[PDB]
Amino acid sequence: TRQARRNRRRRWRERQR
RNA sequence: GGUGUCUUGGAGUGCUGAUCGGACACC
Repeated sequence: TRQARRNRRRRWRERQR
């Protein structure tokens, strides 16, 4: 069902928190 | 809030995108 909602493309977390 | 789609530097330890949350059209 929730396929595109959960699965994400490319985005790096530059150690935010 | 749900369904389809996309989100960002929206969150998020994933060895960096799974899971979650909103918007948009429809309900």
